[PDB]
Amino acid sequence: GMQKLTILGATGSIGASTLKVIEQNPDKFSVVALAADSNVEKMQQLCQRWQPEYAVMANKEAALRLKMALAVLAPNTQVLGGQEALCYVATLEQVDSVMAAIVGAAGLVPTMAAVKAGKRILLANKEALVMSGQLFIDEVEKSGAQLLPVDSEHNAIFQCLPQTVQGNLGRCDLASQGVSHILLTGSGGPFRYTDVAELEAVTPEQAIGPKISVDSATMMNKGLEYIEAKWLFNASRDQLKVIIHPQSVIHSMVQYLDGSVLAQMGEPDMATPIALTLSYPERVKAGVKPLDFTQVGELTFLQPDFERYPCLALAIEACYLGQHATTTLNAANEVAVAAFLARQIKFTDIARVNDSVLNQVCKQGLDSLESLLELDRMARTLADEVVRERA
Amino acid sequence: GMQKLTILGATGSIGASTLKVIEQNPDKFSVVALAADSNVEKMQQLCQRWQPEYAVMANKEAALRLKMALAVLAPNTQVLGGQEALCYVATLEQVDSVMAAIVGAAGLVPTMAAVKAGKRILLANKEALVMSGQLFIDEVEKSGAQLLPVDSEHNAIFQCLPQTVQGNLGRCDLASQGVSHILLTGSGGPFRYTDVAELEAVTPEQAIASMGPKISVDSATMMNKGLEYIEAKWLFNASRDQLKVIIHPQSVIHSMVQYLDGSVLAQMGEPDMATPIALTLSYPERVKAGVKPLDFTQVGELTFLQPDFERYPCLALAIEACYLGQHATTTLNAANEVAVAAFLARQIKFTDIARVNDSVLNQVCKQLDSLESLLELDRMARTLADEVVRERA
Ligand SMILES: [Cl-]
Ligand SMILES: [Mn+2]
Ligand SMILES: [Mn+2]
Repeated sequence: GMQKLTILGATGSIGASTLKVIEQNPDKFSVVALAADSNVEKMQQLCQRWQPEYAVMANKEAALRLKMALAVLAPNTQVLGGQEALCYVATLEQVDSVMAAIVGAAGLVPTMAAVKAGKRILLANKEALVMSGQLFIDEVEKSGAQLLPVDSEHNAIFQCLPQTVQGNLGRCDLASQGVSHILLTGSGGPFRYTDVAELEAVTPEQAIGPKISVDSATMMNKGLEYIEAKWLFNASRDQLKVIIHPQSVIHSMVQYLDGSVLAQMGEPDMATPIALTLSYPERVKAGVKPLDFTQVGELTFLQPDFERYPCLALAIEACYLGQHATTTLNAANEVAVAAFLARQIKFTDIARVNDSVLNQVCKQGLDSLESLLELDRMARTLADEVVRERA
Repeated sequence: GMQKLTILGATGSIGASTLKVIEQNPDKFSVVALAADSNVEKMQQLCQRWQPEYAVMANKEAALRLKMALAVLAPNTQVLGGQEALCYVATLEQVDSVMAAIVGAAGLVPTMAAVKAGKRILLANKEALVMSGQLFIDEVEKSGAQLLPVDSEHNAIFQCLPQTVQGNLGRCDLASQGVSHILLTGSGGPFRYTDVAELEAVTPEQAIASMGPKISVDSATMMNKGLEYIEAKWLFNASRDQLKVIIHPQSVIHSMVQYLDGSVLAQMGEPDMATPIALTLSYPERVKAGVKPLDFTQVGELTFLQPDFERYPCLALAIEACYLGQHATTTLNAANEVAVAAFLARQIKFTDIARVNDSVLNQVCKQLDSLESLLELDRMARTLADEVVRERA
């Protein structure tokens, strides 16, 4: 059949890679809706090329401007505005799959909407599982929704697991299918070989979107992918290890009971993982060239040092404490990173802020997206506080 | 359900690795029969530990000595002798799987016997597919036999393929399951980085640089990789577009599969045949194999090289022979046995191996198949090669 898609977050690189896969397979995929935040210029250009039934801007004022643009550029496209409209396109009867690529907290509610409607979820929003993993997994089970991870690392892990595990994310019994270890890999960031002593003097210039680059330098991003992997693959602390792989040719790996390791590799292009999320359990052309082993260079590996990457230790800790600790850590880390970029704090202060905040909250019925959002707020003020003190 | 095994070639390193997996999983696997050639001392020790229902020595005189040893040490083990008995244990009703690990041409007939009986075949004999691939695949299809490859590279490829392909070896439609190509890897041998000019003066000492002496020379010339190439074609039903060769000097990666969407899967591991063998026993599940997990802190750097035919002319011959059919692959293999022995005996230079293979291959190709016709061919080609070696001096 023809697979029908809503793309939430169409104007970013995930959206672009998704559309490149769709362009390469026009007989298999079709765009019913596109959605974005406030980038009208990019949206109108997309809507012109794709002439979707719906187009949504989260920002109601941006929706108005798009509506007036598309009167000329895509006159059969119904433009809509606001949070309720994102849920509307995410839950349409005709839609099979939702690329859930709206970043941040704003992505929670419409991603959750697609989940409750039992859609196939191409998950590219970090926050669904970092903040509210237990809740997502539970709602996924309740509605029959299929969860297909888009992030390079989780997608790689998915490909290296056996089929029975792939079809059972959230609830999987890894040990009974022969899996010993999931090996989550990352480059280690620009300070992979920098002496721990020199981390205090690191400037924003050296550490480097800008927030995400700092999360790469501290490996707090990896910690976040760790938290997500735990929920996606139902993994204990011992089933889930982190390996530094500086060249990022290998994207992650799975260690089996019989000694066998499976690794996924590829050119650095999100169209590969996204293609598999669209096409699973089949494969499609993604407009990505085959890997050129002529150009790959040497592949090396390092065990991560927690003195160098104290944020990664915090995430892993937080991970097995539960939604409250992960929601807190993430909140605190947004604030600490902004504070570092503003020159209010040193590079190595980021982790201290994260650690201070994490300790305070953990001293204390059912969780909800709202209760956790309030928590995110609580933890944000606490972090704002700590930053003034360390200065 | 308890899986019941016959092990053909139990006294070698494949047999040992297989038994190590079985020892680790005594609740899943059980040894019905053990078979070997003429090493009675090793067999009696194995039969004492394992108390199999049957034990077979290919050599009838070795069978007699074993029979008398086992009358007390393993009193419920029926000892048997000869080629017919290898087939008998390979075709028993109670047996689910046959480890086909008798090497050389002698392994053909009993391996084929297990195939015709529709057994699960844990294939560890190179010759079945190098000499007689068309015939094996056809017989596999005809009886419902499952092929599970034991060689490290083919096993790796198998693990990197999707399930529908894995369950359809011999007949698989790779392109319809999203496979663009199979990437067969190898170390490139000790002349990895050696100037083509210096290959003429290479000595047996240098060519051998743990594995036997013939196989090490086939690793130096990449003729082994050509042989694995031939086998892969038949196992995975791979066209000329779908099968590639990559040098990977460290051999941490064992082989890989390139998919349509750009994704590559690779299989890696410690160099221990219990890993591949374990999967052949346990498929589609996994079992402990008594192999340690790979340690990435200790793996070192992983690199890749491009092979060139000036350095590895044998590889070009094998690939050529591959798509010419059983006659050419049977001939090449025969000729290469002789040329390698001739090199080790200091009769010919290292670089003469390929010439011998090439001379012989040309002669035969100027002119319905059976294991016997192909065995006769193997002998024809052997005499032709014996001839060419005298002339190169
Ligand atoms: Cl499972
Ligand atoms: Mn990443
Ligand atoms: Mn091999």
